[PDB]
Amino acid sequence: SMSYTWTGALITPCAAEESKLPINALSNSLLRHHNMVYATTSRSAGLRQKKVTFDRLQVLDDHYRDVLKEMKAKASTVKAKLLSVEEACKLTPPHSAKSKFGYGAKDVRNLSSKAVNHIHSVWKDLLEDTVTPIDTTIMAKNEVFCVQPEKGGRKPARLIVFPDLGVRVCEKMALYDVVSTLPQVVMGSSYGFQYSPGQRVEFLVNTWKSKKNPMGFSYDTRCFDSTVTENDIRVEESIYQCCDLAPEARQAIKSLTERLYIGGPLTNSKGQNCGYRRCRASGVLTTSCGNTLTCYLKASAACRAAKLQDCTMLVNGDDLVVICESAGTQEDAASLRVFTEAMTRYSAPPGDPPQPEYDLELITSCSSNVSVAHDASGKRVYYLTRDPTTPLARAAWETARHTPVNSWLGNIIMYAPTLWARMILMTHFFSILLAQEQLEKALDCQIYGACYSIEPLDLPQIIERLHGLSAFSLHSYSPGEINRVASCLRKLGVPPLRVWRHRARSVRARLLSQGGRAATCGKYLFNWAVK
Ligand SMILES: O=C1c2cccc3c(NCCO)ccc(c23)C(=O)N1c1cccc(Br)c1
Ligand SMILES: [Mn+2]
Ligand SMILES: [Mn+2]
Repeated sequence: SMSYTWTGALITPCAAEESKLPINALSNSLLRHHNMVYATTSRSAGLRQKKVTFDRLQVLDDHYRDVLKEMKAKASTVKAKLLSVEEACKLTPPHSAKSKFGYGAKDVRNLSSKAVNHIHSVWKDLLEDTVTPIDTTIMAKNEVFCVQPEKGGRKPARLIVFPDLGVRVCEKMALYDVVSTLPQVVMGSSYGFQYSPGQRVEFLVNTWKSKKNPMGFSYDTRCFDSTVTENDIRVEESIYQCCDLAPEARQAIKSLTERLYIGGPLTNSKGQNCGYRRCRASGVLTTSCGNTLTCYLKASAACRAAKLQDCTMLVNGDDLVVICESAGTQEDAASLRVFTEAMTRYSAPPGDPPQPEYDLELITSCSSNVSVAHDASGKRVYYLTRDPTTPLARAAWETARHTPVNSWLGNIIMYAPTLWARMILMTHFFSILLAQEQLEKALDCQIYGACYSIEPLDLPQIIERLHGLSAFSLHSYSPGEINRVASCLRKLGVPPLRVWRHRARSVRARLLSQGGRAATCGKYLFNWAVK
């Protein structure tokens, strides 16, 4: 069960890769320790390969089997349909990698005969050949981070593995309707992707408050995708086949798991053979649903193994939160050790071992945590934050560069209630949109796995719908939260919060004087700045 087998061949780039922040005049006003902000490249690909390559041992027991039976019973109440070639094309992402067979994502979306003809041929092949492993390409991702001191520092580039565009569209034809419906039915309230930030918070908080003495922990699996075995991917297929599906859907799902999901060969961007995969591919339709199902399965079983009492789970990828009743500090510590023992048997050991927590604010998963502030009436309001280091580092990058993804705008939307998105991100970018003549100009923005064309002036209305009117009135943030933000600004050389407020006082006035919907932005987004 070796997760990967490699050959000499290198994981290679497809174009120029920048690894370092530039020196913009605008960038330095946000952030002045510019040697801390980097970007992964193929140069580090080999370090990542080393980490993600190991033999997997997996030993199942009745806890696993009992949970899996309960899951299949739930799956058996799901019905799902085939998408037609046309529906799958229309649901294809705008900016996904072009096909080797002469068409790209925009051709797919506009139902180009070239795309449609090819996808029909790929479908027929999936139905008629259930064995030939399907080609994939492997690439090192280009993501922006901030360096860490106390940790090792510089992370290697993540690896992505994906089949051709044509195959990706067939995946949607066979499984889009499954992957969109099945998870919620099987996992119910534990299925994290159903929640907006406020609803996730509402779930964790009501869950937390229902225990007499609450204890929670997060868990995150070391190299999760590599820990996923052929057993795991076959179990997944067996859950999908519990569904009520069309005959042709069944055939394509079985075929896709034999030819693609289970494993297959890996090829370079130059066309060379890099090796063989026997674990989860990170770039298939089924990655998110599969990781979530498999993490839930193993974690549910592992909670029974550790005898955790009145457990409640929340799962996104391999990102897991558990909230249960405390048995006491030494009891909880021992239980956690037994929880990760079971998980490790099931093949999924943790990056860092979990730690029991008695303060909900201190539980981090999906890079996020719950925290408290007060609304205009002084009432306690709970909301989702995260450490602002990465959002700021990518904000500094996107100030100095094009970027067809606007992570700053995604962060303002998702984290609109936070101290840091309000004082720093909203101020910095409205200042730049004010100086350039560009308040009316729509921007591309990737959030919750989709690409939106966002008018900056729509932000008041977006934030209100997503978070509610309170997002414009929060005050009296937690000492821990305030602390973390201030210490992150010092670490990165971004100006302290008192500077951001002055700049925002001026940003607010300039928006107000500009009159219409610009002034609406000034009122709502920056009401915090003016007494
Ligand atoms: O406006 C400030 C502010 C201005 C200047 C300095 C500080 C501040 N001092 C930084 C010490 O590290 C801490 C918190 C806030 C703050 C702080 O929480 N706020 C604030 C109050 C209400 C809403 C919002 Br958004 C921010
Ligand atoms: Mn992980
Ligand atoms: Mn994770």
